[PDB]
Amino acid sequence: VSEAQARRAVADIFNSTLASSAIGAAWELGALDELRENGKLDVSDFAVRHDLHEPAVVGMFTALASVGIVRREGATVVVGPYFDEANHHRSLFHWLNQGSGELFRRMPQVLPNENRTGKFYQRDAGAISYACREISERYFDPAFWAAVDGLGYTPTTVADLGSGSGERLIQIARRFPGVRGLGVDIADGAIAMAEKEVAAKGFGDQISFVRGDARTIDQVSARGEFAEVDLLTCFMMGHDFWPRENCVQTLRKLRAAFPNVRRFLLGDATRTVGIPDRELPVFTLGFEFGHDMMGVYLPTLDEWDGVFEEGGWRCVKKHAIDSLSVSVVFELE
Amino acid sequence: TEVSEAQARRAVADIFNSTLASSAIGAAWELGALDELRENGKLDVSDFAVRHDLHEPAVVGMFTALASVGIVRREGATVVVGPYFDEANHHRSLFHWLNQGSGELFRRMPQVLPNENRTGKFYQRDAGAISYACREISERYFDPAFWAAVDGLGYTPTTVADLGSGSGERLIQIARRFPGVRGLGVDIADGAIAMAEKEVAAKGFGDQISFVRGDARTIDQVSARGEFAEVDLLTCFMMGHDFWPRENCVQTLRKLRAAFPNVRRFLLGDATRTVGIPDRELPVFTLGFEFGHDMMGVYLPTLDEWDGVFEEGGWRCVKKHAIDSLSVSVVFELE
Ligand SMILES: Nc1ncnc2c1ncn2[C@@H]1O[C@H](CSCC[C@H](N)C(=O)O)[C@@H](O)[C@H]1O
Ligand SMILES: Nc1ncnc2c1ncn2[C@@H]1O[C@H](CSCC[C@H](N)C(=O)O)[C@@H](O)[C@H]1O
Ligand SMILES: C[C@@H](C(=O)C(=O)O)c1ccccc1
Ligand SMILES: C[C@@H](C(=O)C(=O)O)c1ccccc1
Ligand SMILES: O=C(O)[C@H](O)Cc1ccccc1
Ligand SMILES: O=C(O)[C@H](O)Cc1ccccc1
Ligand SMILES: [Ca+2]
Ligand SMILES: [Ca+2]
Ligand SMILES: [Ca+2]
Ligand SMILES: [Ca+2]
Ligand SMILES: [Ca+2]
Ligand SMILES: [Fe+3]
Ligand SMILES: [Fe+3]
Repeated sequence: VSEAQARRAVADIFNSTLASSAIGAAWELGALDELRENGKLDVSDFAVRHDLHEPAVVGMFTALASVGIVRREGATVVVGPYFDEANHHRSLFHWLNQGSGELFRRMPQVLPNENRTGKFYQRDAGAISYACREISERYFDPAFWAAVDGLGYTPTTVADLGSGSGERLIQIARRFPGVRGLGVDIADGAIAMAEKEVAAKGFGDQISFVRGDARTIDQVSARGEFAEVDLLTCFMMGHDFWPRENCVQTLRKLRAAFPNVRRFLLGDATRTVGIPDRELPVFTLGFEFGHDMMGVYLPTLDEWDGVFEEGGWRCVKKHAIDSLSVSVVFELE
Repeated sequence: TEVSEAQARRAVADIFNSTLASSAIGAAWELGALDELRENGKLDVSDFAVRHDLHEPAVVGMFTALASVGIVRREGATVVVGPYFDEANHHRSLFHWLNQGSGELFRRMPQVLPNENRTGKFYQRDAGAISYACREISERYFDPAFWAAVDGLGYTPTTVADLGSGSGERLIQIARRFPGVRGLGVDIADGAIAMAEKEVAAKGFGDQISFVRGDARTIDQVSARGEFAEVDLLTCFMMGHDFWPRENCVQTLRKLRAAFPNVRRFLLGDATRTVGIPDRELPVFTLGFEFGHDMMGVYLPTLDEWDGVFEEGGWRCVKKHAIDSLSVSVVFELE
């Protein structure tokens, strides 16, 4: 209410922007892990160990300090009041900023209808793939590995739709050493990352990747390899199949393109309903706003339940995900 | 713990949403939303989206982002001003500068910090966007101090040079107040030059004002040397820090002195590096200004550092003006 209160709050919003960006960068540059492990670090030492521009490192930590993630004491950076929560959700900040920053930055050019043709926004596919690797482990894994443990069979060939970093295929190969893996992704930067990772991790002879549009799966260049697939996975792009009639038809095409698939594991975030503006939790606003900016439909959880049957699949189990807006894993059959 | 974990949970959610609101402040400024709201206190969302032909779902998101931190409130079909509207709107150009102008620098922090990457063109910002924001930053924060100094020149300028001319608006405004004055803007960015050419055309000053892409740090290789001898007022707003470190600044200032022999008054306005502000009491702008320039490798002097440079640079400081609410910003009157 007061003029002093408004001044602080606006300063906080301004500083939050820099802290937000610094969260994913601090994660990526290794500082969050060190803070988590030791509770404190020495800025100069850190900058020297990691060969970083020290004046910028000071600002990074200052940014974090400005909103209570961290607390500076002389030459020392110490864990702050909000560190565990921020560190828990760090990959969502990375997704927001390092991954998706160019979308949100260009709001004034992306909103006007006359600009909304062809490629009217840009994001960093590799940075998204990187963040999503942790989003997956942090939020979706317990459900994913529960679904994998409940398969009732040992997969031999697995296909992953919107494969990103390729980590899901690697993980399935670590679990089922005989398995062959095929990832489909529409993004060059994703394919590039994934091929690097399977090479580096020793899986190049077991896992391959094709650039293609899972929405039009029957057009994809790897047609002949789909007949041997007996496990299908799709995480964090289901909403891209929408709106509803498109999703139904894509699901029918997947059923037919993948005739030997027994189980199809599908994980995604969904659109929320009725959350107060002042009570929006982490991620939700960015997820929803980002996709509305991109002109991409986001179904609610309710809308998903309705499409599987017409899509030619039976939903056998459904898992709630903790604290990633409203997210879900479906086990389909 | 229970109500404490709830607190940390809402704090971190507020940081995330603030990122979105922050970007929306500049965007809503640019799209005309902030000005409508200041003028009427209220607007109809669908009617706004139609009048400006904007994608309505995205418009709703934009206003949702601003409401999520208290800048506006959504009621039915309507958006109204929130508790923090006046303050955020007051500083709207600073948010635009942070996001629309400089967002690409801050986004690439994990690639900018490593020393191995810090050569050549290791970051990118939006010069045009910066020029646009700076036009309001000048008018809203620097103008009172600027026009007081212009008032006190003791003369009518005949040719003015503006170092880091950006949008061209200072030169335009001096030309409004001093009819038939001549003007020359130097800027190192074509995005500023482009905006400035467009603005002087449109306001019918192409007659009297010209622009050249050059580096004011090395004024003798600025290739509009022909006009310099005639210049009798020098101005330089929001780029003095670029002259540093100290040795470079001393040399540039001396060069300015000799490059512009007929200059009487040199009005120098800039933000400076602060010292000792506690991390949780940083006012708006300060952190972005300092962190940004540290990321770019650009020296930021304190107010004292400037005070100690002028005599060696060939200049006498005769008057200093404090600026309200732009970190620690100042205008020096030099002679
Ligand atoms: N129509 C489409 N066809 C194929 N891939 C798509 C697609 N739309 C989006 N994608 C990809 O889906 C990915 C979403 S991010 C999820 C990455 C990965 N599944 C993981 O769980 O970590 C991105 O890499 C994006 O490029
Ligand atoms: N070495 C250099 N030489 C010339 N211009 C420079 C420069 N370094 C930065 N600039 C310019 O200085 C400007 C600072 S922004 C301020 C613009 C304008 N003076 C105003 O009052 O609104 C930018 O347009 C930037 O491109
Ligand atoms: C990858 C991201 C997403 O949909 C996008 O970047 O377009 C996403 C999906 C689901 C949960 C978290 C992030
Ligand atoms: C334009 C900006 C700046 O230095 C920059 O973008 O590099 C600035 C300088 C001084 C006051 C406000 C903004
Ligand atoms: O309707 C649902 O909730 C999901 O589509 C999957 C499911 C359906 C029935 C029983 C269990 C799971
Ligand atoms: O030294 C200073 O503080 C200013 O740089 C200029 C100034 C000097 C003396 C009297 C007034 C102004
Ligand atoms: Ca990008
Ligand atoms: Ca096996
Ligand atoms: Ca295709
Ligand atoms: Ca109304
Ligand atoms: Ca002093
Ligand atoms: Fe998406
Ligand atoms: Fe600068």
